[PDB]
Amino acid sequence: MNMFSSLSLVTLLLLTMPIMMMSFNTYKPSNYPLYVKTAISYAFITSMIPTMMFIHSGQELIISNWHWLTIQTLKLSLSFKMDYFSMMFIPVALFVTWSIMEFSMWYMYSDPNINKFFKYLLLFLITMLILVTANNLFQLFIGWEGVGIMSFLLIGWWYGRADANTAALQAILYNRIGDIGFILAMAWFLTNLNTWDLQQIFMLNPSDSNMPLIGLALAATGKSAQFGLHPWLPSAMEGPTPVSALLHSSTMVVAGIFLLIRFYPLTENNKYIQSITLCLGAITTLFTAMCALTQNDIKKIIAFSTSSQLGLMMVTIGINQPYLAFLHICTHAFFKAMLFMCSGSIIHSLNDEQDIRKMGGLFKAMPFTTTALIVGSLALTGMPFLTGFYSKDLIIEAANTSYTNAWALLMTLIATSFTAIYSTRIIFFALLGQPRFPTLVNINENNPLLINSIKRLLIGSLFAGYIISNNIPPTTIPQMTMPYYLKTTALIVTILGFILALEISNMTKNLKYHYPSNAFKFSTLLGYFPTIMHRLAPYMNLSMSSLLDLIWLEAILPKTISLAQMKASTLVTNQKGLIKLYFLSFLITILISMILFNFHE
Amino acid sequence: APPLTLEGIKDRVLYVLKLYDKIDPEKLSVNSHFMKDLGLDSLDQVEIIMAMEDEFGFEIPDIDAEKLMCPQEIVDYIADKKDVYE
Amino acid sequence: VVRDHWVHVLVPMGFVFGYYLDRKNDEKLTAFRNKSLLYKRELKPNEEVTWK
Amino acid sequence: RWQEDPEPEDENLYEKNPDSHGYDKDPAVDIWNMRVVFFFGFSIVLVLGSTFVAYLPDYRMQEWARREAERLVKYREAHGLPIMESNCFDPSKIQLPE
Amino acid sequence: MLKYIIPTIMLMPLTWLSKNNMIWVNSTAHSLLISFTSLLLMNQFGDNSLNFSLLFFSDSLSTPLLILTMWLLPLMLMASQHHLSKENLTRKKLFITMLISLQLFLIMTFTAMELILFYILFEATLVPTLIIITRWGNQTERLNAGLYFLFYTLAGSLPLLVALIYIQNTVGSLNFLMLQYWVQPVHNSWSNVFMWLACMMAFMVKMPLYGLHLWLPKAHVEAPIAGSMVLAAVLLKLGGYGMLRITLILNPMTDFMAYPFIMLSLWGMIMTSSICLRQTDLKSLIAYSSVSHMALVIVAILIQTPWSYMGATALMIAHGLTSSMLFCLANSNYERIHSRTMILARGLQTLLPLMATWWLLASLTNLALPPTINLIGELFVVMSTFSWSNITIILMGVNMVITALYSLYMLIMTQRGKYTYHINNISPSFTRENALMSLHILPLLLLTLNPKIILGPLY
Amino acid sequence: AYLTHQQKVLRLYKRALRHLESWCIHRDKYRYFACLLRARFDEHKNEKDMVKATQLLREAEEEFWHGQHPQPYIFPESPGGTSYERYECYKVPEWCLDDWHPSEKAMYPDYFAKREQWKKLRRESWEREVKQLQEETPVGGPRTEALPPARKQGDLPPLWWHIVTRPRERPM
Amino acid sequence: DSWDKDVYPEPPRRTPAPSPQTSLPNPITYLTKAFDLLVDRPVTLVREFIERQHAKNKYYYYHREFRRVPDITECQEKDVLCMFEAEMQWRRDYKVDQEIVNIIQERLKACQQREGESHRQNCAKELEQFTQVVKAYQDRYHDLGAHYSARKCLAKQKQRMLAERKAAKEA
Ligand SMILES: CCCCCCCCCCCCO[C@@H]1O[C@H](CO)[C@@H](O[C@H]2O[C@H](CO)[C@@H](O)[C@H](O)[C@H]2O)[C@H](O)[C@H]1O
Ligand SMILES: CCCCCCCCCCCCO[C@@H]1O[C@H](CO)[C@@H](O[C@H]2O[C@H](CO)[C@@H](O)[C@H](O)[C@H]2O)[C@H](O)[C@H]1O
Ligand SMILES: CCCCCCCCCCCCO[C@@H]1O[C@H](CO)[C@@H](O[C@H]2O[C@H](CO)[C@@H](O)[C@H](O)[C@H]2O)[C@H](O)[C@H]1O
Ligand SMILES: CCCCCCCCCCCCO[C@@H]1O[C@H](CO)[C@@H](O[C@H]2O[C@H](CO)[C@@H](O)[C@H](O)[C@H]2O)[C@H](O)[C@H]1O
Repeated sequence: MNMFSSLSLVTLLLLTMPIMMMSFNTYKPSNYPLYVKTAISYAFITSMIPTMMFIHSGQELIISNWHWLTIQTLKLSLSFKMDYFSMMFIPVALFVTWSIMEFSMWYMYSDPNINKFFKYLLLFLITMLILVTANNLFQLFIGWEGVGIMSFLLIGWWYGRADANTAALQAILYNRIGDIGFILAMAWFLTNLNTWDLQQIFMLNPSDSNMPLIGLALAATGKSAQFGLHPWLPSAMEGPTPVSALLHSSTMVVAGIFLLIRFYPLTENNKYIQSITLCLGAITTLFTAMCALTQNDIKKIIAFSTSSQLGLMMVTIGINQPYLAFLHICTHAFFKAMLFMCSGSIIHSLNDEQDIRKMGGLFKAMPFTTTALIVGSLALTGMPFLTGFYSKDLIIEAANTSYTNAWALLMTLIATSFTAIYSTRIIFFALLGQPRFPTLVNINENNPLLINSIKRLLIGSLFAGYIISNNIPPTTIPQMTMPYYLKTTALIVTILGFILALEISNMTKNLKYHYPSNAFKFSTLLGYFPTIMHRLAPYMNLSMSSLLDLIWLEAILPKTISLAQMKASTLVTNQKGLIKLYFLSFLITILISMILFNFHE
Repeated sequence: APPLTLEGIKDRVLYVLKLYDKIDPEKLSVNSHFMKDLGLDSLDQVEIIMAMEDEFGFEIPDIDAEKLMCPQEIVDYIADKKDVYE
Repeated sequence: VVRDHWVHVLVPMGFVFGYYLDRKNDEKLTAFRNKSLLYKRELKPNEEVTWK
Repeated sequence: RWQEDPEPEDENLYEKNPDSHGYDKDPAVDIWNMRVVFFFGFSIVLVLGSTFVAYLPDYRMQEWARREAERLVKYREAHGLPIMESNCFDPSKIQLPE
Repeated sequence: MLKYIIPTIMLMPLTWLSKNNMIWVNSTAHSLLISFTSLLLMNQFGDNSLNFSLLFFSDSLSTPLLILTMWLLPLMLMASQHHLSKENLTRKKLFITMLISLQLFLIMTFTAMELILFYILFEATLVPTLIIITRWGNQTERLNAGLYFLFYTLAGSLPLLVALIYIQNTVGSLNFLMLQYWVQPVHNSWSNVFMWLACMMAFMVKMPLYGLHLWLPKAHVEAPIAGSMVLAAVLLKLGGYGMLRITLILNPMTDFMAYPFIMLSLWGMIMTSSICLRQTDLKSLIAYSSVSHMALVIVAILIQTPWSYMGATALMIAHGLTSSMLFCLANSNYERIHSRTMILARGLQTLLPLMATWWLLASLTNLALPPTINLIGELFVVMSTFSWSNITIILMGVNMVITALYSLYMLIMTQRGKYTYHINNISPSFTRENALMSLHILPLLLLTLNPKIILGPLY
Repeated sequence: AYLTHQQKVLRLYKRALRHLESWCIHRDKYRYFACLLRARFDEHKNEKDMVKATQLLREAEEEFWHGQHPQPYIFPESPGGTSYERYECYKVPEWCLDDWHPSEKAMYPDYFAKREQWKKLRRESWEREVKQLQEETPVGGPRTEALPPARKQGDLPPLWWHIVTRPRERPM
Repeated sequence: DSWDKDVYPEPPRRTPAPSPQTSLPNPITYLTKAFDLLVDRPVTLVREFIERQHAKNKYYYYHREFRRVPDITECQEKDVLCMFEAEMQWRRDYKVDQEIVNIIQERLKACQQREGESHRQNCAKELEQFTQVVKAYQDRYHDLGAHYSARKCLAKQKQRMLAERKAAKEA
């Protein structure tokens, strides 16, 4: 426990010293990015020692080291939960973050604010680890909002761009709408259980958890960009490619899923919440994969893939498979972050060109980028025995051998087929065919920083799924008896997706001219959800600011009060100055004094 | 991306024009008016601008494009936008 | 003492004067010194006032 | 129309004092005013004040209450008494109406 | 309290007898020492308050307000000495005298043990504030802003005076300690309804309660920076402090008399936040932001729960430092472009990189980013208001969404985008301006390390 | 619209070709249809009835609106492109160099010597530039935003500073 | 140990002996040995030096014991002098009872972690003791309000006592 507890904290403390040196300014900006990259690589190693201890003897502990604040009977402490989920996610996050920073040392080389960029990348990782290791909801909330603000500052990296400011604020808007559920959960848990600490929430095991769990589901919808609060994630492609790589793999977008995994002791006894999350995930995975079929911007295609994958994780939550959903978080982290780095390699070589229509012929011109992009696409589609197979293949078998919504299941299988279609789309248009880029050829991918960073993620995309699946302890009864046609479903539909996508892709070479179907436009324009909502909702709200209120106003207006005093003043003072009239009024005052008020009686 | 030069821009501007079948690569010179000397019409001038746009990877607005009537004017326009002073 | 820097004692002196006045006011409020049910006690060999 | 001074053009302290700290037009006063702000503001109030707050003695007896609570829990569990009894006041000392 | 009252008065001779060029140095140096000694007020006990004498006492509710009040005086002198640089020397000393007299009344207001003593000092703050606005304001509308401020306050205070004197007649005392033991329940009757309204409507105006808030944007837009700092940071808190003390003797009638005022605050906070999205004046945006933030404090005080008073206490301190910082940040721009229009000067992060960091930090505290005390206070009110009625979580949740929208919109409008071409007088930030913002943000963030000292007496 | 009929047709032609290029993607395919589209414009190139030509244009615009790509290709640095305004946060105005501290100006003794010459040239030319505009602007004010060239030798074109000294497109 | 184990009990720790079934060396064994030598030994030496400085200077501090005083039930109405001492006493008890609920909640939370997947069956006494303590605390203090006092506490109790009297009189 001494080595386990001590080393699991230095990992977190090590990530902060680069922050302290910049803020304390006792560092050396000669090569700050290398310093930040070195810190991750060491923090990854120190985080492996606790992980091996967990793998060996199942060791888990909680560290409550600092008493921050007591609120009558609610005591809050800095409390770190080093358990199954924390010990497995931290090394995966640090390993992928190690590659992204090495890639960032090349991609952002000419950025004058490179030092600030790496400072923000590190803070972005620090908050994700606060979120992952938090043992109570208040400390978890610190991480919840920490990643939100760091997304804002990194999506809007190029702050001269108006669209980058629109996209950065849109991430805040959607994620903050999700936080209404998060605050709802904390309110319910404090009121009904007297705690924000997870140990007490699970021990009391509330039976009536519909309200707190809907709060967490609504929180997860925004953070993980599920249908309804989804548009911001594609818009987050405004930020530099390293931001997209780190945003979409081992930080912000899986916090929503990770939050629902933390609370599986509650959701596993609540069938109502399981149905809601299954259907929410099922629509998300279909809708965003359908959008990816007709996107031409390479980052947006990969971005919509992440939304599709996050829906699949939410489906896994729905079918009551919290640990499969977690394993998919870890495996998806490798090849998704690699695809975004492979795309960055192409964008950099084609002079900031992102549209796939102006690529092509890169298969031989960029050999190493091409290899990683095929491995990544095969891993994503669930090729047998690559990193993505060890989670996606299991999830599909669990879904279709479960008591579940039939529509949710079907939509998850169709979306799986769509995954092959838009993976073929990137490969076919980026790499195959004849070149379609401008004439001045500047294709170069021989930087060791680019090669090493992708090389390490390539190795993870191959074996990481195998390595993790064979080392984690079993916590369920995996359903391994089913008809052949249920066992092989994921493989078959994925294969049909490749065939069907290949035929359509080859269909574009013909000398035919076609009008867009309503279906094509609907997918291309993202279902019109951003087009409608992002004009209507802002317009209703920005333009948002009877006779009864007329009385309550005209009567109480300062103008009304101040203008009646002006009438009374004029009546009092507009006199003729005549002795005759003043004394005539003295007569009237005396008469009414006696006759009417009896002041003499 | 590697930097441009005035002679490099002029070399590529003519290079594109030399691969256009409506222009005689012998009569071509940096000062040939596309209308008076080369005999082209308004519609061909539009396609020339699109070819230069595809060559250098940036758009020339229609308000500016219609005034570029000789190869030298195109060369001058590109250098101004790319801050080429050689 | 310098005619330059004699005004810098007005506020520090005000604090000392105010502090002293605060202590004196406590003398007017000794009705229950060593008489509350919570705190009364016998006096030490040399003690004469539990507080002052 | 009527006699009036025109508005004077706005002035820039850096114009005649590139080292200006923004406190005064007099460089000697400008540096002094900076030092009193930084010294007393940061060195004294914020640094010493934060240290003073960190070491306040058992602010609102939060530590004493825990120590006392431990003493009572130890006593009542050893002697078999309830850790906490619902009636806050001894019912023998109360006289209900009617 | 004489260890603070007398030193504060000594700031007057010090300023008047200081050499001509040293008025700002001497007053700032010695007002900081007084702020340093104010930390001795934190000798708080679990059960008893700190009762110095028959006139003044301090508990956990007045101590943080007292420390905030004395910290603000040196900050207002730094903020003031620039735009007064061409002022006549004597008029400089009178301006500083008005600020000193305001601190003097304020520290006595927060410590007065007698409510009628509280009222006199509570109502005495009007004079220095009114004089500051109307004499040293820069626009025509400063005269109307003075009258609205004056007559909104007196409209509520005069009923309050009658109610307090009535209460002393029937109870025999207005000493706050005595009223804790001799308080009797308030029963339903039209007479007690109007006693309730008189006791509260003076404080609701200063908060301000939505509906009675229209004097506040006027005063802010027309006040000098120092007038805006004290008004936002401390003077608004007088209403909250008065309501936290007076509600002791209004139970149980507050159970049903609170309803209209909770409705105004719950709905008012959503509307004022939305208004902030369409404000064209920067100072007016921050003013409407205070109305939205202070509506939480009214709701918290009125529902009367241990968690709601801790939340309300934290909100008042946190909002005090944040709102003061935002006003100073907008003033630094105004001293350059001499306009309050938010859209006039854009893309300032390019030209003033460090001042753009202060803007970011101030905005994050305004939207209450965890674990800032702005969130801690806001969260505690939400937790308790949810218990009061679950449906309020919707209004509370919506307000957080809108609060984020206009806080970052103000950050994006002025700091990001392209800079305004024709504005070419954006000189580099002065050391004075940078130090002023750091003195707001550093103490605000330090209190996260030890928030118990701003959670009030129910902690 | 300020545009003549001749200008309107050309803008449609360029717009139509670009959206056609988005549909085709492959260059050989695009070439085939681009020539067919050019044929359609060449067919009515000599129409002389401006009521028929105007009708032909309006119908063409309606056809383009029905056939436009919902997501047309945009050059990365064009309005709406993925790099539009990406560098505006690095463009600092030149007047900011006046506020540099002496120690900052001492690191570039030769750049700041050249800078003074340009400032001198700006100061000396301004009065002539103002005069040239006054004596060329028709009574009532200008009717267009077009500015004149310099006429005499040693005269700079009126209103030149913010054009000549504007930031580079890659300022950092 | 350093706290009272009775207030914070912990069941005896049973750790199985290593029984390796692999020729390979356990990485954790070597890392433990390195951690002990590199980290534990120098950290212990520094501590022992510090504890030697403390020994040369041993001074004491005490836990304040408050004498009991008459409750609010024994104070004559409007007698502030007696009411004030009963109010201060009630507030100290209130703050102490908040800490008793925190001690029991801490026992409950520690149990849930310690037992692991078996916590539902193995933490029944901690759960039961938490349920009973929360009941008592609620009966004492819940719903008093922000301006709570011993008076309001007493009035709440009397109302509860009258209800329970009618409960017995009814059956
Ligand atoms: C709830 C009780 C509150 C008590 C507040 C104290 C009452 C004080 C009353 C002051 C009223 C006198 O103030 C006077 O009001 C009128 C309002 O028409 C103003 O009148 C202003 O608007 C009117 C028309 O709307 C114009 O005709 C006039 O030229 C213009 O001055 C005067 O400019 C102002 O001098
Ligand atoms: C416990 C409380 C402590 C309070 C401490 C307050 C510190 C305030 C620091 C202000 C320091 C000013 O001290 C300063 O000293 C010099 C010489 O002695 C005086 O005289 C000076 O006048 C001018 C500056 O105006 C100088 O150019 C000149 O060289 C010098 O003679 C200044 O008039 C006085 O302003
Ligand atoms: C709601 C609770 C408290 C309400 C208290 C209301 C009492 C009245 C307070 C303000 C008194 C101001 O008295 C006077 O009012 C009017 C407008 O109001 C101002 O006058 C201003 O508005 C009027 C009409 O709106 C215009 O004609 C005039 O040109 C303009 O200057 C005067 O300059 C001011 O002197
Ligand atoms: C900002 C605006 C806030 C508006 C708040 C509105 C609150 C309304 C409170 C209504 C309660 C008034 O008080 C209520 O009326 C009278 C007092 O005259 C009392 O009743 C008394 O007078 C009525 C007269 O009709 C008699 O019938 C009755 O015999 C007598 O006991 C009620 O028992 C009391 O409950």
